[PDB]
Amino acid sequence: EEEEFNTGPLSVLTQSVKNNTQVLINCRNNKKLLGRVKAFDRHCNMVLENVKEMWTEPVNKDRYISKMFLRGDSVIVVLRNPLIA
Amino acid sequence: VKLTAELIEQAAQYTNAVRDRELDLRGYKIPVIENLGATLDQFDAIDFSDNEIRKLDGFPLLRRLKTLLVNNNRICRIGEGLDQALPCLTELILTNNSLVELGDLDPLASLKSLTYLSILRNPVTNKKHYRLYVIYKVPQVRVLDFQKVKLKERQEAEKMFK
Amino acid sequence: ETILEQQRRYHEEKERLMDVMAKEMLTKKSTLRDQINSDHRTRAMQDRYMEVSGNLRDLYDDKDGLRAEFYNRLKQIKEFHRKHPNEICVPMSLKARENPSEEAQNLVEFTDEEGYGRYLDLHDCINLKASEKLDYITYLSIFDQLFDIPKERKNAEYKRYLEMLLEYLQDYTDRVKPLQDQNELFFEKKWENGTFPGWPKETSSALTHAGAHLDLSAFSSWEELASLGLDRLKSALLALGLGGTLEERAQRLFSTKSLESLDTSLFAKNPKSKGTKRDTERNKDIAFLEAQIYEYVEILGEQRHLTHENVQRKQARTGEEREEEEEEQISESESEDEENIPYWLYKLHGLNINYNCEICGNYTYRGPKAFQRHFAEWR
Amino acid sequence: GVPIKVLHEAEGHIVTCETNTGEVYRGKLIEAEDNMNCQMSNITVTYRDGRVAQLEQVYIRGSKIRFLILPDMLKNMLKS
Amino acid sequence: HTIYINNMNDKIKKEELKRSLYALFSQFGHVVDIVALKTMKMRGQAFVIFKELGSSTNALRQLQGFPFYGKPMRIQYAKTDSDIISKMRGPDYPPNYILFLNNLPEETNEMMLSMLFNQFPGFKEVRLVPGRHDIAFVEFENDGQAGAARDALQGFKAMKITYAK
Amino acid sequence: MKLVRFLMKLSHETVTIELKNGTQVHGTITGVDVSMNTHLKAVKMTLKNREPVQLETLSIRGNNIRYFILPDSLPLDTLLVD
Amino acid sequence: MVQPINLIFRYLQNRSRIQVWLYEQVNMRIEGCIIGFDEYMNLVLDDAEEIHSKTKSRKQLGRIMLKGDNITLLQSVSN
Amino acid sequence: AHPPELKKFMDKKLSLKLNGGRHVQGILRGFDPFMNLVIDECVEMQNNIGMVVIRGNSIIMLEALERV
Amino acid sequence: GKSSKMLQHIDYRMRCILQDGRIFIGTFKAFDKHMNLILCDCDEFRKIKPKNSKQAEREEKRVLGLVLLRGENLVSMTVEGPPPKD
Amino acid sequence: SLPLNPKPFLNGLTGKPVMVKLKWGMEYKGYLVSVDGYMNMQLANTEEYIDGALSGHLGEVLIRCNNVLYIRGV
RNA sequence: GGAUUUUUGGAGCAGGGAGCCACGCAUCGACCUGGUAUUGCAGUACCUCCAGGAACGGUGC
Repeated sequence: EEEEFNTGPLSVLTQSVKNNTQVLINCRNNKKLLGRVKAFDRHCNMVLENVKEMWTEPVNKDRYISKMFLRGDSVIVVLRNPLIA
Repeated sequence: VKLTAELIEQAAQYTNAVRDRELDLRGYKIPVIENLGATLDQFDAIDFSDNEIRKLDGFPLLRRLKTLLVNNNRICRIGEGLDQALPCLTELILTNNSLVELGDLDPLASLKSLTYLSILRNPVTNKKHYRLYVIYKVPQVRVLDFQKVKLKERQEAEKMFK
Repeated sequence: ETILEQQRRYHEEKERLMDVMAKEMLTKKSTLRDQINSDHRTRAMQDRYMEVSGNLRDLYDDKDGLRAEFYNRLKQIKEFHRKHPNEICVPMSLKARENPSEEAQNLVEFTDEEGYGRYLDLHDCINLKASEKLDYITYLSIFDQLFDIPKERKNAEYKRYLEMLLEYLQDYTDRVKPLQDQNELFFEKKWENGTFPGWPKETSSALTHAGAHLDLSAFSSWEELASLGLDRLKSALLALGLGGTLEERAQRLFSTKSLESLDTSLFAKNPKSKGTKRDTERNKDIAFLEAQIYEYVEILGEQRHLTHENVQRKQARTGEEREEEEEEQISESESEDEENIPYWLYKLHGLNINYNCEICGNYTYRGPKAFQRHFAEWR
Repeated sequence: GVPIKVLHEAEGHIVTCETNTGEVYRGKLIEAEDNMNCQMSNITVTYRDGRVAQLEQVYIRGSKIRFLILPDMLKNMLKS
Repeated sequence: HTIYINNMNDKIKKEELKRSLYALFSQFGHVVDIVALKTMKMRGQAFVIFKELGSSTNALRQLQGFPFYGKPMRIQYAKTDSDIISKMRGPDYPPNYILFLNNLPEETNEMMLSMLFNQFPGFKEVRLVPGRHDIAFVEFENDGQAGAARDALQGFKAMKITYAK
Repeated sequence: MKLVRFLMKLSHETVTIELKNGTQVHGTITGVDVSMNTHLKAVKMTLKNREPVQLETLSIRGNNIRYFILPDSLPLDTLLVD
Repeated sequence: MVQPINLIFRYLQNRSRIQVWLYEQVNMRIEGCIIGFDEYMNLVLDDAEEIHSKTKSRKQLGRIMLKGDNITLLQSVSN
Repeated sequence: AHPPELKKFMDKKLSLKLNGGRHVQGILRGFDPFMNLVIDECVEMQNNIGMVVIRGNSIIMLEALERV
Repeated sequence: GKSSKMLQHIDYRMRCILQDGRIFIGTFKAFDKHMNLILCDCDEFRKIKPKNSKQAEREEKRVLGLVLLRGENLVSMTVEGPPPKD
Repeated sequence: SLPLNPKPFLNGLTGKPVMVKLKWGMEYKGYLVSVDGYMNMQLANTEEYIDGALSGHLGEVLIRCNNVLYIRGV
């Protein structure tokens, strides 16, 4: 199982937790959560730090959330990048 | 043989040939329509054929009742608050009953959804202008005595009685 | 149709009903007495019988046996009075025929069913004597109106409302008994010493639900009294008095705006102000419901006390005691309203061996000799 | 599940069923499966527009049921 | 138990036709079901099924040529038994077209039975006339019509009419 | 690993939860179970496009949760130990 | 009795061109030749097409693996 | 891993209500534990589509057009 | 640990919120793994959950009776009132 | 081909340029790095095509399995 | 213990404008006037054709 977290597509999350790097999460709510992965699981539940939530309403909006838990079903996409840099 | 909840509770209940929920009240010699509360408004129509009812009256509020088959009874009068207890009454079959005067058919004007009406084999049928009278006083009817109410009859009934 | 005959039949049926509920009031005077007593405290004018009569359960000379049944018959009489009111309403609203009466001469039928089917349609008591209920109200069931904890008007179940209340106060410092202590507040206390702030949402909602309950319970437990009369009485008291009905020699006149007023003058010129308009326009239903809770709880003081007592009792019970008591309440609830060695010997002989006859109730027989005897039997 | 046992108890009784799409089916429950699959007969169906129809025989998948109304004859499983 | 109707105004929509048919025919007994299609083959026709057989015979005699939606309907006994009847229920000549028996007197007569038998296009043989006026021999071109007449007066309060089985 | 276990440790914390249907819930956790079914007390709940309502108790089916906003103070590194 | 999975196995063997009804999307359907499939009804389609029922327009796809999540219905087409 | 109780409906004509407000009619030829169906002589409500597979997932309701 | 969080509210009157946004109020008598619920003397509300709305508290109320709700379509529950004694 | 199944097809397509359509109509073109048992998907040098038009150049991306409609090699 | 009947989502998003009244686009269905064809023994997606009418109904954006 660890092997599948380590080398499979979830290695994106595994890599973000290890390097304390930022990732953008496109989300079902049409919102995007930008931050660092403290923890994750099979379902893509996550505990996130320094989250910048961004969305649109046209008007763009954002808000800072230091500490939060995301239920993984809401995940559409998870992006790793030269974002943290 | 009074109409009863006990009577209603043992009565044949089924889905009829035109796909509606029907209660079979036929041939009990019922004289007065009463205690319909016990059907719990669960029927599309009620078959009251071959009984001894004198007046089409006594109904509780029944929102689902759409068809009333009242063949071979002794109906001589129609109650006045029928739309208040039967709002969606769409079909009324009164064949072979005792309605004698055109004015006795007046209470049917208040049944806003009434579309199929049958009054054959009633003395009232032979009264002069019986068809035109029904058409003008109960314009919501589309089929009268199994014949289409046509425009020309409506106009003709608009002249007479205007 | 000759109206004379119809109006006749009407007056006759009315007579029949009066006679029925009169026969009832006769067998068990309590039916009226009970009712009347309550009526006494709602419409003060009402004249009530001699106490002796009430106690001895007698109407003239004969003392009748003391009787769920009282309430039952009261609801039956209720529907009877409904019928009567209807008939009274519709009622308020020769050779030619004798010739047509000759129609269908040849019928071999006995006709003894006009006054007998009615008289019968409204009388006491099954085949002979099993159910007091008349054919008129044969499907009348009190248990569909009263819960088991209410015991047909003996108590009112307020535990549920104690729950909701805990949910309202957002704590648990409140016990069933302290909750009842709260209810007691309900002419001035419930207004000037409120459990919670009377502008609190949760509170007003609760009060609504509770009020509704108390009222329905009230009329439920006293079918015989004219509900509409009581309703209108209360409403008129609300409109005509509840006009600065609360007066203090010190603070003046209180308004259900929750403020006092120096004199009646400033009080009147405050009833047109934008503030009072706003409030009376938003909190009207609640104020009225509060008031109803008040007056209905007053009319039920005896039941309130009776229940509080019950609570304290059950509370001071043990386990076995509480259990047996519950058993009693249950029985009262679901009761008719009217009471009427050779071990090798059996193997050797072939018995105590499992066998079955299908035609008889899929019955079991323990022996082959016995089953062979089944072939000649009554059943 | 406890509710499932109570559902099976309603087999042979008249019940009402609303689907996930809000069509309302009333009639006799013939068979109820563990997953809430429901076979019924002599139905009255009331659509979202209000109109009624009549059906002899139906079978609805458990997942696509929002809820069921059962008789009150059952109410009297109080152990749980 | 089933009557076959033809010569019906085929412009009426199918569900309306069936509902008026049900209404009209309810006066004689419970109608179990109605089969009517608008195909080229079946348009203008309908099969009306009754629980009771006496009801079918009464319907046939009383509504022969009844104006329905503008046209005079033609009614006849169906050729076969309806599937619904066969399922609800569960010799080689039967159904036969010659019904001979007696138990129908009372000033009854040959022009009487001849007009009652006449009602039917099958009107072929009619023997009711001696001092008897109580022995009826009816030869009806075909059993649909013999069955129609027989089903029409199938309980002449009880007469005895016995097909030539 | 199984992060529901982490949430199960948050009894007596106050949190804000955003629901899948947009509703916002602020209250004190009395219990999270294995299905993430969450129970709270002293709850101010604001359905999307209403003013808040206060409830002494509220019980959420786990699947209907979008996300939890946790106390800034929360010592995550402690809670992530098993 | 024909089992649904077997029907598919038949579609596979036949190389009949297949048209798929998708879940909660009526305006588009998918077409192709089933080359293989798995326990989840995930399909490998060849020379596949998006079919726009509204626009009468076809989008050319080639080698497609469609998740079974989307499958409402499976039909065969002569083309 | 139960079967749906559908043997009663085998080789009968049926009316199938599917999600998306979609409706088809045809003869039941078989099924599996997921309630996936084989329907023969199927018609989209009308155009004839032949023998088809309906995934049980997207089956809202079925109604028999026959007597079982 | 305790499993009680549902069992506590059993027998109580409960306000249940559905996924379409309906309000079901009934006596909470049973539940299960999926949160399929058994609700006695259950009514449905659509427009409001009253907190003493001065105009009226009740619009589009429907009496349902004995209700089994599937857990799929349940969102949440709060305590509405105490158990009826009966 | 002689039966070509989902799983092998996807495995053959690892190391390759792919495009994934999601149920929601977004499209993502990139090199398929890997897939897992649940058919979650990892792209590199991802690009986003919405309305079939290049929207955003995104880099390395995880796509949750339930979102996927279909995958195409390209 | 995230792969069709429940708890790791098929959801997400789109309505005001004009003077109490009225409304864009696409698909399907009865449907309503005239006239016209068929006289056929069935168990049914629908059911003649020709011309005119839709201030009709449902679904999606």
